[PDB]
Amino acid sequence: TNYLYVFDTTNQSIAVGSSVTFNTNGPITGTALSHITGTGNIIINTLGTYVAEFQLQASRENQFSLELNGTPIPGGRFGTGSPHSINQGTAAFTVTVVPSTLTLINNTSSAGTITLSNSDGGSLTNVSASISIFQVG
Amino acid sequence: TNYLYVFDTTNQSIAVGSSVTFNTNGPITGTALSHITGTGNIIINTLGTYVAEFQLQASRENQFSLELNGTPIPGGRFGTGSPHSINQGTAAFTVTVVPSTLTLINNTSSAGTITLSNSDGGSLTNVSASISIFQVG
Amino acid sequence: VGLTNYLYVFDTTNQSIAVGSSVTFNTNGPITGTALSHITGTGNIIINTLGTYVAEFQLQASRENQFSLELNGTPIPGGRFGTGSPHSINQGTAAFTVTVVPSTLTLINNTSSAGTITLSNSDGGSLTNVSASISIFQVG
Repeated sequence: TNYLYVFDTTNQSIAVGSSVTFNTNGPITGTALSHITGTGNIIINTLGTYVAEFQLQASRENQFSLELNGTPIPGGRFGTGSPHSINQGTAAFTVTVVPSTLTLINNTSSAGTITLSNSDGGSLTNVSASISIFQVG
Repeated sequence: TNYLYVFDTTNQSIAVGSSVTFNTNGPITGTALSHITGTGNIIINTLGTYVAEFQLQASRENQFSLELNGTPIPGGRFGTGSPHSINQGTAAFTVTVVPSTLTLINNTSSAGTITLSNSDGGSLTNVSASISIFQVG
Repeated sequence: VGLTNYLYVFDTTNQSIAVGSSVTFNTNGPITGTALSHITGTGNIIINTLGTYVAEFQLQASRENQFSLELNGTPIPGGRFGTGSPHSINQGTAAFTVTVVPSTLTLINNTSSAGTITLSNSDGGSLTNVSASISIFQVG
Protein backbone atom coordinates (compact mmCIF):
# COMPACT_ATOMS: atom_id res chain seq x y z
CA THR A 1 0.00 0.00 0.00
CA ASN A 2 1.03 3.66 -0.54
CA TYR A 3 2.89 5.38 2.29
CA LEU A 4 5.26 8.31 2.68
CA TYR A 5 7.12 9.89 5.61
CA VAL A 6 9.01 13.20 5.28
CA PHE A 7 10.59 15.31 8.02
CA ASP A 8 12.79 18.33 8.66
CA THR A 9 15.62 18.78 11.17
CA THR A 10 16.34 22.53 10.73
CA ASN A 11 15.41 25.96 12.09
CA GLN A 12 13.85 27.04 8.79
CA SER A 13 11.70 30.18 8.65
CA ILE A 14 8.29 30.15 6.97
CA ALA A 15 6.54 33.34 5.91
CA VAL A 16 2.78 33.72 5.54
CA GLY A 17 1.82 31.97 2.33
CA SER A 18 4.91 29.74 2.10
CA SER A 19 5.41 26.04 2.71
CA VAL A 20 7.34 23.96 5.20
CA THR A 21 10.33 22.31 3.53
CA PHE A 22 11.43 18.78 4.40
CA ASN A 23 15.15 18.10 4.15
CA THR A 24 14.83 14.34 4.66
CA ASN A 25 12.79 11.44 3.30
CA GLY A 26 11.70 8.64 5.54
CA PRO A 27 10.51 5.30 4.25
CA ILE A 28 8.33 5.51 1.13
CA THR A 29 6.30 2.58 -0.15
CA GLY A 30 4.39 2.32 -3.43
CA THR A 31 4.59 4.74 -6.33
CA ALA A 32 1.65 7.10 -5.65
CA LEU A 33 3.52 9.38 -3.23
CA SER A 34 6.84 11.11 -3.84
CA HIS A 35 8.84 14.04 -2.53
CA ILE A 36 12.04 15.82 -3.42
CA THR A 37 14.18 16.45 -0.34
CA GLY A 38 14.64 20.14 0.31
CA THR A 39 11.17 21.01 -1.01
CA GLY A 40 7.83 21.41 0.65
CA ASN A 41 6.07 19.56 -2.16
CA ILE A 42 4.52 16.11 -1.83
CA ILE A 43 3.42 14.80 -5.25
CA ILE A 44 0.35 12.54 -5.42
CA ASN A 45 -0.16 10.44 -8.54
CA THR A 46 -3.16 8.22 -7.75
CA LEU A 47 -6.75 9.36 -7.28
CA GLY A 48 -8.51 8.35 -4.06
CA THR A 49 -8.46 9.16 -0.35
CA TYR A 50 -5.35 10.03 1.67
CA VAL A 51 -4.75 10.47 5.40
CA ALA A 52 -1.98 12.98 6.22
CA GLU A 53 -0.55 13.83 9.66
CA PHE A 54 1.56 16.88 10.39
CA GLN A 55 3.71 17.90 13.36
CA LEU A 56 5.58 21.19 13.62
CA GLN A 57 7.57 22.65 16.52
CA ALA A 58 7.91 26.43 16.43
CA SER A 59 9.21 29.06 18.85
CA ARG A 60 5.99 31.14 18.52
CA GLU A 61 2.25 30.50 18.40
CA ASN A 62 1.40 29.58 14.85
CA GLN A 63 -1.31 28.57 12.41
CA PHE A 64 -0.63 26.14 9.56
CA SER A 65 -2.89 24.39 7.09
CA LEU A 66 -2.45 21.47 4.78
CA GLU A 67 -3.07 22.70 1.24
CA LEU A 68 -3.85 20.63 -1.87
CA ASN A 69 -3.01 22.27 -5.20
CA GLY A 70 -2.52 25.60 -3.43
CA THR A 71 -5.97 25.54 -1.78
CA PRO A 72 -6.52 24.75 1.93
CA ILE A 73 -8.14 21.35 2.53
CA PRO A 74 -11.38 21.20 4.56
CA GLY A 75 -10.37 20.38 8.10
CA GLY A 76 -6.70 20.92 7.31
CA ARG A 77 -5.79 23.92 9.50
CA PHE A 78 -4.47 23.66 13.05
CA GLY A 79 -3.04 26.22 15.45
CA THR A 80 -1.36 26.46 18.81
CA GLY A 81 -2.00 29.16 21.35
CA SER A 82 1.09 28.47 23.44
CA PRO A 83 4.71 29.17 22.48
CA HIS A 84 7.19 26.30 22.21
CA SER A 85 4.50 23.62 22.11
CA ILE A 86 3.65 21.22 19.33
CA ASN A 87 1.29 22.04 16.49
CA GLN A 88 -0.11 18.69 15.42
CA GLY A 89 -2.93 17.80 13.03
CA THR A 90 -4.36 14.77 11.25
CA ALA A 91 -6.76 15.18 8.32
CA ALA A 92 -7.92 13.31 5.21
CA PHE A 93 -8.47 14.58 1.68
CA THR A 94 -9.62 13.28 -1.70
CA VAL A 95 -7.46 13.61 -4.79
CA THR A 96 -9.61 14.10 -7.89
CA VAL A 97 -6.93 15.05 -10.46
CA VAL A 98 -3.39 13.73 -10.81
CA PRO A 99 -0.68 14.79 -10.31
CA SER A 100 -1.82 16.71 -7.21
CA THR A 101 0.48 18.53 -4.80
CA LEU A 102 0.19 18.56 -0.99
CA THR A 103 1.93 21.30 0.96
CA LEU A 104 1.91 22.56 4.58
CA ILE A 105 1.33 26.32 4.48
CA ASN A 106 1.76 29.11 7.00
CA ASN A 107 -1.93 30.00 6.80
CA THR A 108 -1.63 33.31 8.58
CA SER A 109 0.02 32.87 11.90
CA SER A 110 -0.64 36.06 13.86
CA ALA A 111 3.12 36.52 14.42
CA GLY A 112 3.70 36.57 10.65
CA THR A 113 6.78 34.59 9.72
CA ILE A 114 7.33 31.44 11.79
CA THR A 115 10.71 29.95 12.75
CA LEU A 116 10.84 26.25 13.66
CA SER A 117 12.93 24.80 16.48
CA ASN A 118 14.88 21.54 16.28
CA SER A 119 16.16 21.94 19.82
CA ASP A 120 13.22 21.97 22.20
CA GLY A 121 13.47 20.04 25.45
CA GLY A 122 16.88 18.47 24.90
CA SER A 123 20.45 18.81 23.78
CA LEU A 124 20.00 16.62 20.68
CA THR A 125 18.47 17.40 17.29
CA ASN A 126 14.68 17.05 16.92
CA VAL A 127 12.40 16.61 14.01
CA SER A 128 11.20 20.19 13.71
CA ALA A 129 8.44 19.38 11.19
CA SER A 130 7.07 16.24 9.60
CA ILE A 131 4.27 14.75 7.50
CA SER A 132 3.18 11.07 7.57
CA ILE A 133 0.60 10.18 4.88
CA PHE A 134 -0.98 7.05 3.41
CA GLN A 135 -3.78 6.19 0.99
CA VAL A 136 -7.02 4.66 2.20
CA GLY A 137 -8.83 4.62 -1.13
CA THR B 1 -10.75 -0.11 3.56
CA ASN B 2 -12.92 1.52 6.20
CA TYR B 3 -11.89 5.06 7.11
CA LEU B 4 -13.64 8.12 8.51
CA TYR B 5 -12.60 11.72 9.16
CA VAL B 6 -14.89 14.20 10.93
CA PHE B 7 -13.93 17.54 12.41
CA ASP B 8 -15.44 20.56 14.08
CA THR B 9 -14.78 24.27 13.45
CA THR B 10 -16.76 25.84 16.32
CA ASN B 11 -16.15 27.18 19.83
CA GLN B 12 -18.65 24.71 21.27
CA SER B 13 -18.95 24.12 25.03
CA ILE B 14 -18.87 20.54 26.37
CA ALA B 15 -20.19 19.61 29.80
CA VAL B 16 -18.73 16.86 31.92
CA GLY B 17 -20.26 13.73 30.42
CA SER B 18 -21.32 15.26 27.10
CA SER B 19 -19.80 14.47 23.72
CA VAL B 20 -17.91 16.76 21.36
CA THR B 21 -20.03 17.35 18.27
CA PHE B 22 -18.60 17.56 14.75
CA ASN B 23 -20.15 19.96 12.24
CA THR B 24 -18.15 18.70 9.24
CA ASN B 25 -17.63 15.32 7.61
CA GLY B 26 -14.27 14.72 5.93
CA PRO B 27 -13.65 11.76 3.60
CA ILE B 28 -15.41 8.56 4.63
CA THR B 29 -14.88 5.31 2.75
CA GLY B 30 -16.37 1.89 3.36
CA THR B 31 -19.47 0.52 5.03
CA ALA B 32 -18.23 0.15 8.63
CA LEU B 33 -17.99 3.79 9.73
CA SER B 34 -20.40 6.70 9.48
CA HIS B 35 -21.26 10.00 11.11
CA ILE B 36 -24.18 12.40 10.70
CA THR B 37 -23.01 16.01 10.55
CA GLY B 38 -23.90 17.97 13.67
CA THR B 39 -23.66 15.02 16.05
CA GLY B 40 -20.87 13.57 18.08
CA ASN B 41 -21.87 10.01 17.13
CA ILE B 42 -19.51 7.94 15.00
CA ILE B 43 -21.46 4.77 14.32
CA ILE B 44 -19.60 1.50 13.81
CA ASN B 45 -21.38 -1.22 11.91
CA THR B 46 -18.70 -3.90 11.36
CA LEU B 47 -17.11 -5.95 14.13
CA GLY B 48 -13.33 -5.89 14.39
CA THR B 49 -10.45 -3.75 15.59
CA TYR B 50 -10.34 0.02 15.09
CA VAL B 51 -7.61 2.67 15.43
CA ALA B 52 -8.97 6.08 16.40
CA GLU B 53 -7.10 9.34 16.85
CA PHE B 54 -8.54 12.54 18.27
CA GLN B 55 -7.45 16.18 18.43
CA LEU B 56 -8.98 18.92 20.56
CA GLN B 57 -8.02 22.58 21.13
CA ALA B 58 -9.54 24.17 24.21
CA SER B 59 -9.15 27.41 26.11
CA ARG B 60 -7.90 25.55 29.17
CA GLU B 61 -6.53 22.28 30.49
CA ASN B 62 -8.92 19.40 29.97
CA GLN B 63 -9.47 15.63 30.07
CA PHE B 64 -11.41 13.68 27.42
CA SER B 65 -11.93 9.98 26.72
CA LEU B 66 -12.95 8.08 23.66
CA GLU B 67 -15.98 6.01 24.69
CA LEU B 68 -17.78 3.07 23.05
CA ASN B 69 -21.49 2.67 23.78
CA GLY B 70 -21.09 5.02 26.71
CA THR B 71 -18.11 3.26 28.29
CA PRO B 72 -14.53 4.67 28.30
CA ILE B 73 -12.27 2.67 26.02
CA PRO B 74 -9.20 1.27 27.84
CA GLY B 75 -6.39 3.57 26.81
CA GLY B 76 -8.87 6.06 25.37
CA ARG B 77 -8.31 8.89 27.90
CA PHE B 78 -5.81 11.72 27.49
CA GLY B 79 -5.34 15.06 29.22
CA THR B 80 -3.23 18.15 28.76
CA GLY B 81 -2.05 20.45 31.54
CA SER B 82 -1.65 23.69 29.56
CA PRO B 83 -4.34 26.15 28.46
CA HIS B 84 -4.60 26.60 24.69
CA SER B 85 -2.59 23.44 24.12
CA ILE B 86 -3.59 20.42 22.09
CA ASN B 87 -5.09 17.34 23.70
CA GLN B 88 -4.18 14.57 21.25
CA GLY B 89 -4.45 10.82 21.65
CA THR B 90 -4.44 7.67 19.51
CA ALA B 91 -6.07 4.46 20.78
CA ALA B 92 -7.02 1.12 19.26
CA PHE B 93 -9.99 -0.90 20.46
CA THR B 94 -12.19 -3.86 19.50
CA VAL B 95 -15.88 -3.70 18.61
CA THR B 96 -17.74 -6.83 19.79
CA VAL B 97 -21.36 -5.72 19.13
CA VAL B 98 -22.83 -3.77 16.23
CA PRO B 99 -24.02 -1.17 15.63
CA SER B 100 -21.96 0.64 18.29
CA THR B 101 -21.36 4.34 18.91
CA LEU B 102 -17.99 6.05 19.42
CA THR B 103 -17.93 9.40 21.18
CA LEU B 104 -15.36 11.83 22.52
CA ILE B 105 -16.56 12.72 26.05
CA ASN B 106 -15.48 15.36 28.55
CA ASN B 107 -14.33 12.80 31.13
CA THR B 108 -13.56 14.41 33.41
CA SER B 109 -12.04 17.86 33.10
CA SER B 110 -11.09 19.65 36.34
CA ALA B 111 -12.52 23.00 35.26
CA GLY B 112 -15.92 21.46 34.46
CA THR B 113 -17.40 22.39 31.13
CA ILE B 114 -14.74 22.89 28.49
CA THR B 115 -15.03 25.43 25.70
CA LEU B 116 -13.03 24.81 22.50
CA SER B 117 -11.04 27.41 20.56
CA ASN B 118 -11.14 27.54 16.74
CA SER B 119 -8.82 30.56 16.52
CA ASP B 120 -5.54 29.77 18.30
CA GLY B 121 -2.26 31.02 16.86
CA GLY B 122 -3.66 32.70 13.75
CA SER B 123 -6.33 34.77 12.07
CA LEU B 124 -8.08 32.03 10.06
CA THR B 125 -10.36 29.32 11.43
CA ASN B 126 -8.83 26.16 12.91
CA VAL B 127 -10.13 22.66 13.42
CA SER B 128 -11.06 22.82 17.07
CA ALA B 129 -11.64 19.05 17.37
CA SER B 130 -11.49 16.03 15.05
CA ILE B 131 -11.31 12.22 14.86
CA SER B 132 -9.48 9.99 12.37
CA ILE B 133 -10.39 6.30 12.52
CA PHE B 134 -9.77 3.20 10.40
CA GLN B 135 -10.26 -0.55 10.70
CA VAL B 136 -7.13 -2.67 11.07
CA GLY B 137 -8.66 -6.13 11.57
CA VAL C 1 -7.30 -11.27 3.68
CA GLY C 2 -6.42 -9.66 7.00
CA LEU C 3 -2.72 -10.14 7.84
CA THR C 4 -2.24 -6.51 8.90
CA ASN C 5 0.30 -6.31 11.73
CA TYR C 6 -0.81 -3.80 14.35
CA LEU C 7 -0.04 -3.09 17.99
CA TYR C 8 -1.20 -0.58 20.59
CA VAL C 9 0.54 -0.25 23.94
CA PHE C 10 0.05 2.35 26.62
CA ASP C 11 0.91 3.31 30.18
CA THR C 12 -1.19 4.75 32.99
CA THR C 13 1.53 5.54 35.56
CA ASN C 14 3.68 8.44 36.74
CA GLN C 15 6.85 6.64 35.75
CA SER C 16 10.27 8.25 36.19
CA ILE C 17 12.55 8.01 33.17
CA ALA C 18 16.26 8.71 33.61
CA VAL C 19 18.37 9.95 30.72
CA GLY C 20 18.94 6.90 28.53
CA SER C 21 16.05 4.81 29.91
CA SER C 22 12.98 3.66 28.02
CA VAL C 23 9.34 4.42 28.60
CA THR C 24 7.62 1.31 29.96
CA PHE C 25 4.00 0.48 29.16
CA ASN C 26 1.98 -1.38 31.77
CA THR C 27 -0.93 -2.24 29.43
CA ASN C 28 -1.32 -4.02 26.09
CA GLY C 29 -4.08 -2.83 23.78
CA PRO C 30 -5.23 -4.67 20.65
CA ILE C 31 -2.53 -6.60 18.80
CA THR C 32 -3.24 -8.10 15.37
CA GLY C 33 -0.97 -10.34 13.35
CA THR C 34 2.26 -12.12 14.25
CA ALA C 35 4.95 -9.49 13.73
CA LEU C 36 4.60 -7.45 16.90
CA SER C 37 4.75 -8.34 20.59
CA HIS C 38 5.16 -6.52 23.88
CA ILE C 39 5.53 -7.82 27.42
CA THR C 40 3.71 -5.45 29.77
CA GLY C 41 5.91 -3.61 32.25
CA THR C 42 8.70 -3.34 29.65
CA GLY C 43 9.38 -0.69 27.05
CA ASN C 44 10.29 -3.29 24.40
CA ILE C 45 8.19 -3.73 21.26
CA ILE C 46 9.65 -6.76 19.48
CA ILE C 47 9.39 -6.92 15.68
CA ASN C 48 9.71 -10.33 14.05
CA THR C 49 8.80 -9.55 10.43
CA LEU C 50 11.03 -7.64 8.06
CA GLY C 51 9.60 -4.51 6.52
CA THR C 52 8.48 -0.93 7.02
CA TYR C 53 6.49 0.22 10.08
CA VAL C 54 4.79 3.48 11.14
CA ALA C 55 5.14 4.26 14.86
CA GLU C 56 3.19 6.99 16.65
CA PHE C 57 3.97 7.87 20.28
CA GLN C 58 2.45 10.24 22.83
CA LEU C 59 3.98 11.23 26.16
CA GLN C 60 2.74 13.57 28.92
CA ALA C 61 5.49 14.74 31.29
CA SER C 62 5.68 17.37 34.01
CA ARG C 63 8.66 19.12 32.35
CA GLU C 64 9.77 19.84 28.81
CA ASN C 65 11.55 16.79 27.43
CA GLN C 66 13.18 15.10 24.43
CA PHE C 67 12.50 11.46 23.53
CA SER C 68 13.47 9.45 20.48
CA LEU C 69 12.26 6.23 18.97
CA GLU C 70 15.19 3.80 18.86
CA LEU C 71 15.70 0.48 17.06
CA ASN C 72 18.14 -2.07 18.45
CA GLY C 73 19.67 0.63 20.63
CA THR C 74 20.12 3.21 17.83
CA PRO C 75 18.00 6.37 17.49
CA ILE C 76 15.80 6.12 14.39
CA PRO C 77 16.27 8.83 11.73
CA GLY C 78 13.38 11.21 12.04
CA GLY C 79 12.38 9.69 15.33
CA ARG C 80 13.38 12.29 17.94
CA PHE C 81 10.81 14.79 19.24
CA GLY C 82 10.89 17.46 21.93
CA THR C 83 8.58 20.00 23.46
CA GLY C 84 9.55 23.18 25.24
CA SER C 85 6.50 23.53 27.50
CA PRO C 86 6.08 21.68 30.79
CA HIS C 87 2.88 19.65 31.17
CA SER C 88 2.48 19.64 27.38
CA ILE C 89 2.16 16.64 25.07
CA ASN C 90 5.22 15.30 23.31
CA GLN C 91 3.86 13.69 20.16
CA GLY C 92 5.81 12.13 17.29
CA THR C 93 4.94 10.05 14.20
CA ALA C 94 7.84 8.34 12.39
CA ALA C 95 8.33 5.43 9.97
CA PHE C 96 11.29 3.07 9.89
CA THR C 97 12.42 -0.03 8.08
CA VAL C 98 13.29 -3.23 9.99
CA THR C 99 16.22 -4.87 8.21
CA VAL C 100 16.92 -7.72 10.65
CA VAL C 101 14.66 -9.87 12.83
CA PRO C 102 14.06 -9.81 15.70
CA SER C 103 14.43 -6.05 16.25
CA THR C 104 13.49 -4.09 19.39
CA LEU C 105 11.67 -0.75 19.24
CA THR C 106 11.99 1.44 22.34
CA LEU C 107 11.18 5.05 23.28
CA ILE C 108 14.04 6.62 25.18
CA ASN C 109 14.91 9.73 27.18
CA ASN C 110 17.37 10.84 24.50
CA THR C 111 18.60 13.60 26.69
CA SER C 112 16.00 15.96 27.94
CA SER C 113 17.86 18.93 29.42
CA ALA C 114 16.03 18.54 32.74
CA GLY C 115 17.53 15.04 33.12
CA THR C 116 15.15 12.52 34.64
CA ILE C 117 11.60 12.96 33.33
CA THR C 118 8.48 11.98 35.27
CA LEU C 119 5.24 11.32 33.48
CA SER C 120 1.81 12.56 34.49
CA ASN C 121 -1.24 10.33 34.47
CA SER C 122 -3.51 13.09 35.75
CA ASP C 123 -3.23 16.27 33.67
CA GLY C 124 -6.46 18.15 33.03
CA GLY C 125 -8.84 16.03 35.04
CA SER C 126 -9.66 13.85 38.01
CA LEU C 127 -9.50 10.50 36.17
CA THR C 128 -6.46 8.46 35.13
CA ASN C 129 -5.06 9.40 31.67
CA VAL C 130 -2.80 7.54 29.31
CA SER C 131 0.58 9.03 30.29
CA ALA C 132 2.48 7.39 27.40
CA SER C 133 1.52 5.23 24.45
CA ILE C 134 2.66 3.72 21.15
CA SER C 135 0.51 2.72 18.16
CA ILE C 136 2.41 0.95 15.36
CA PHE C 137 1.48 -0.84 12.13
CA GLN C 138 3.27 -2.37 9.15
CA VAL C 139 3.05 -0.64 5.79
CA GLY C 140 5.71 -2.64 3.89
